[PDB]
Amino acid sequence: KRIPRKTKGKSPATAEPGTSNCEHYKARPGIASVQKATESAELPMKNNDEGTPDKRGNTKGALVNEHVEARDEADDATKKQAKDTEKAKAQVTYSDTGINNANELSRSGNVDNEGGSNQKPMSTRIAEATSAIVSKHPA
Amino acid sequence: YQCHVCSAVLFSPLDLDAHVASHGLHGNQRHITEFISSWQNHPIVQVSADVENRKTAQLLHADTPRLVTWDAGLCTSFKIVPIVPAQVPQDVLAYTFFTSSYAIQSPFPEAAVSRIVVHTRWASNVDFDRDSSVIMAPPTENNIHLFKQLLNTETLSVRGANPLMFRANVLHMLLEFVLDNLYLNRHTGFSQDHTPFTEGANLRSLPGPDAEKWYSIMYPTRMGTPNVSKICNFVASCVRNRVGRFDRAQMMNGAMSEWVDVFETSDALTVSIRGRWMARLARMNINPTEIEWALTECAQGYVTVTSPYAPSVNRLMPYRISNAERQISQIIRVMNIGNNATVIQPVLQDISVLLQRISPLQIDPTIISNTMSLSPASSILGKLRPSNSDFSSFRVALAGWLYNGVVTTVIDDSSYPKDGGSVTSLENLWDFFILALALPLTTDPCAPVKAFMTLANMMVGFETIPMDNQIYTQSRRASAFSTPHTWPRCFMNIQLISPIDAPILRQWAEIIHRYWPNPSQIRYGTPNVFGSANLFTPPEVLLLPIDHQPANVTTPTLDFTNELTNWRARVCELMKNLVDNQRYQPGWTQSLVSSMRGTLGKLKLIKSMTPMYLQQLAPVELAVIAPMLPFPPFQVPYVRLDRDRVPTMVGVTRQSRDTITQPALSLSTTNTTVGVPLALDARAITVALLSGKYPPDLVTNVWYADAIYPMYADTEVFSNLQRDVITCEAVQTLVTLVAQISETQYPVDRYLDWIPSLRASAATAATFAEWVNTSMKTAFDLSDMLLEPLLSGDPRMTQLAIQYQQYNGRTFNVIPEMPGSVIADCVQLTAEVFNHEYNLFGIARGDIIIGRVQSTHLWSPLAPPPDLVFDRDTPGVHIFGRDCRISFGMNGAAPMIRDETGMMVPFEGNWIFPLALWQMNTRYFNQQFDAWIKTGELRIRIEMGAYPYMLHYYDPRQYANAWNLTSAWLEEITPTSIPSVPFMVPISSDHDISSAPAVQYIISTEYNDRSLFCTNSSSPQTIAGPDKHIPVERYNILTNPDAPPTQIQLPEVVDLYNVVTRYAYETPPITAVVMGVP
Amino acid sequence: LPGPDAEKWYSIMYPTRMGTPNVSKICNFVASCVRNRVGRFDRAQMMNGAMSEWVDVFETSDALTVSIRGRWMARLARMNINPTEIEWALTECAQGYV
Ligand SMILES: [Zn+2]
Repeated sequence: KRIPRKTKGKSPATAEPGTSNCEHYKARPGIASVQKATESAELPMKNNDEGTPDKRGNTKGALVNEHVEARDEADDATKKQAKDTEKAKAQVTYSDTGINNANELSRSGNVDNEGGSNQKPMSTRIAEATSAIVSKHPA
Repeated sequence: YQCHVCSAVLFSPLDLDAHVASHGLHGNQRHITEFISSWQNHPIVQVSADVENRKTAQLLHADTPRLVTWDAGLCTSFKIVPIVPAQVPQDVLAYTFFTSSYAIQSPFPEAAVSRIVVHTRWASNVDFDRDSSVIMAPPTENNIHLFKQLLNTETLSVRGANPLMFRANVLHMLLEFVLDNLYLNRHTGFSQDHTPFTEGANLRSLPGPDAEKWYSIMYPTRMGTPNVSKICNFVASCVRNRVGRFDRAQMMNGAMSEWVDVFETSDALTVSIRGRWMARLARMNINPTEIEWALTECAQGYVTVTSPYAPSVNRLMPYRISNAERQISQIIRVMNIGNNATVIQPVLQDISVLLQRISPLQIDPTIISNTMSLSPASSILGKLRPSNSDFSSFRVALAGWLYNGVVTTVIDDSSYPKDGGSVTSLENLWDFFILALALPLTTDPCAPVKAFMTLANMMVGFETIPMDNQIYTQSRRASAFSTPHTWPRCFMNIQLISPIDAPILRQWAEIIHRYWPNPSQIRYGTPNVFGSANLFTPPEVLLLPIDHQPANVTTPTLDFTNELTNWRARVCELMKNLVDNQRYQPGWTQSLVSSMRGTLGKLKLIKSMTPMYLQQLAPVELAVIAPMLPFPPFQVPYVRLDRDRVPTMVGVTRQSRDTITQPALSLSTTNTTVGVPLALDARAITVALLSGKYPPDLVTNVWYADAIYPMYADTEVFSNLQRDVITCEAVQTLVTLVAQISETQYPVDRYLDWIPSLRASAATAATFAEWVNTSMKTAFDLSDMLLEPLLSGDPRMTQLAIQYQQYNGRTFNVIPEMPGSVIADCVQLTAEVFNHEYNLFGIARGDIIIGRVQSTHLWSPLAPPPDLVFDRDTPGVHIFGRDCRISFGMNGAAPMIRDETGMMVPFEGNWIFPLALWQMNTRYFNQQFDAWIKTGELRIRIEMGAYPYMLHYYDPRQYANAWNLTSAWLEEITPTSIPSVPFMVPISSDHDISSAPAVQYIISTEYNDRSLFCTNSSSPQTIAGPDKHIPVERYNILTNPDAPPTQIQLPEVVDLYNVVTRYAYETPPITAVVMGVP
Repeated sequence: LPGPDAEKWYSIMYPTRMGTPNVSKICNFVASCVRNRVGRFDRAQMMNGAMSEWVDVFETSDALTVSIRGRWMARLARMNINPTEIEWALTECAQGYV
């Protein structure tokens, strides 16, 4: 009865006159197609985690600017839309719309939680700031 | 075979016996949901998505936690370990039954010294390991690894912990302690007993091969009093009739009860935690009748669901929650979106395909060609291009109605006329027709003004309108009107456009004001049992940007009562009036009035059915699909033309209402529109809205029954409800826990502050919250997402809330009233108990006094007498601060340290450091003070508050010297960590012994000898050393005669023998029998 | 600081951060300074999950160069223009044709 885990942690009956299985009816909406569409639409949402820290305290994600991050995510969504529609150019674009949206920010791994850039990760900053004041034995 | 309850066909008798269990019938587990229709033979089961080799079974792609998990072992979480073993001669060695010898089994270790430790779930069978264990070795080992796991990545030592993170580490340890006992006691069977000491008492039997090895640990009374010792006279003191089973339920199951109350080894803390968890789960109980009602109501009346069952009380279906938790989950998901179009794209695309697959509407562009047959007809044919067959834009425009507040859909930039356009151009006229037909279906709030200003731009040089300022002009591009602050005064106040100067333009403006579609609202889902995650709308409402009417297929095509048909007719009439007199088209050498009129008449009188569809059957499909979505609809109100109510910004808030902090606007406020913008194809929307039809033999009942059955058979609403429970609980616990290690306006009782720490900044609090998040995910077996959006910048929050604003400055603020949270309640309880039982988790309060003490006395340095201790009241004491500066002597003088008052003092007497002084100047103070501490007359009281300790027992009949340990500790202290304080305790003996000297240097300053359980447990009495009989205060219901069987003094002392209540439930799958409606 | 050898700057920037175990002159100086004037003490965090827009930090500096750079920043801040002003200027220059 032991249930596994999904992740890792710290380690005279005669046949009565009603029954039959002859399959007379077929649904017009299409049970297989409806189940396929439901499978596609049932999926949970993507986990947008970049900007948040890991165990050691270092933020996750690339070191690119916020606005260029938003632009790249937009046109990647456009490419994925085209791929889903199975064409060469997406017809429902998320990028290069008519709206001027030059102030939009999208969370990236460039900025830490304090509000400073991490060109030198948090663990490295802590380590050097602590090593700056250690001392040895006299002799 | 067949089941006469749900009318399903089986094949084996064991199959029937296993099948009736899902309804509640007994006999003599892989499925999540099991449905069956009544008009056909096609069951649909649903199994978890991680299992292998599924044989034609749908999946459950959700991420449901593991709420219900059972435990069959003991309920205790505190074990007793012997430290210094010892054999002793005895008088009685075994029992006798005519020929038999039964060995004497004692409930406690027969050792010279035995003390309590903390091994969570040391004796427990489990069906699902939550895997968050607080495992503690005995004190003679080193337990420093329990306090150096959270904020110790850099570290100047491997076996040292940072004393500025003790409180954070202890809080995480207590969180894991609570989060590990979230199990559910089980009802393993019993067995009588006829031992002369436990006679006729049903005893519980653990599962497994052996069962009588645990009868000595579970029941301390069973052992008689053969010998004369501490265990013996304790058992003599204890009373008898509290043993085994207390009472049992009246509802049996075969010959086995439902629940049972039993006396046995346990602790009040874990029994209380599990009782509160049980109450929390029972509060969520649901009913198959209510599930029946909920599904039959969500189906909008096309299908009636029924789910039968038998009378049972031990059924547990935890699925009921409050609207506050749904709203908090919705806020978390809205924060997750975070301006990342990649997390919006799949949702809209998949909802689009689902609508396309369950809708009766068919879109063939051949209708336009058949009705048609510079040749304006051929011009519009080439401009609509009916041969193209991609209508994803139409379905996505429909699916975007549910997500007004996060994503806003606008017509493409490329659809507008080239270079602004001119009314003297047939191509631009047809561009305007397509654009005007397509505009009313988008969620852009400036759609009417874009529609007006398109024709206004085209009318330059022929008609004029009043301007607002000296900067802009009538030939400003219609696509640049993307905000409410741009709407022209002439468009708002309609009488400014003079009919003698701008006749066609005033006609178009009046048509926009009068005949633009009117918003409405339909009600969906079951707000009685599924709650509702609507934030800015009432609990059961689905806003729509168009009117909706009851359905029927026998309604005339040309019906100008319909809003969209009326809009098409009005637009065609205005373009006709524009083309009539040729007043606006010089340069046309031939007269095209007849051709233009004929084509516009055909366009107006086309036999499309998309308006009928959008009016009648689209809203019902949206309402049938809404309550089943993973990310439920997030809407902001639709204002038709009232400009002062146009929503323009949506933000999220973390801090409380009565406080002023950094203005930290959410990322969702940076969008120029209200949500992320996505463009659409006006040509595709117009073609789909202009050419559509039904199948010739549509019977709506049959169609929607067959289309609703297979998509409710794969519903994950219940998993989503459980996950919303866990999300709200995690939010509350994170707030309650991060408020302890920082400065925040969320005051909860501050149970432990004697444990030192620092005022954590944003980064430290964020990493701490990350550890908390990861621990909860690991405990509940989640992998997708929980609290991640909250960790993006300053997690020191107080409460969530979401609010938008109108154009005129008014703002609407929603604040879900978060209810109580069982995990946070249990964590606060365990901290309140930690306040008194800190010793058992390997911690001591107060501070240590470092000073040479040589004598032949046996007084257990964890329990110092009053003579050796000094404090501020003590006269002749010197208190030192950060400005402590040493100056060497000269020519025979003595060195001197800088007092706090300012004077200098030699290296003598009693001092009082903070720990920070030593932790700063370790390498210097050590070389300066070593000899004076060792052989001088120097004594220091380093004050720490909390510190982990480590015991070193020795023989009190031989020489001992603690300097080699004391100096090691003092050497190993470092500016970032500190090793566990080494003590030197003597060994107690039941016989008299010689006495030898002992030189020990470190002693505590208050009683820390609380984990000591008993010394010389198998002897009659202790004669030398620390004496400690068995603590009768913890065995209260046994020793104390006039005590109710459930009494617990839990905050002060935790009991080790309680009344546990064991359960045995059944958790059937979601059953339904989908019937059709005539 | 961004650089190869950053360990050598936490002691140059922050004089009052070391310990004073000695009667030497440097320790006599450090034992007189106040304790709260180190590192950052003010910031303007307009946006969540973005760079702080400015900070006030105590650190080893030079009043002359601080005044010079303050003057330079004031001069540059007097020249600042925003997208709305640029939009109005370009529209009025184009005379409606753009
Ligand atoms: Zn059945």
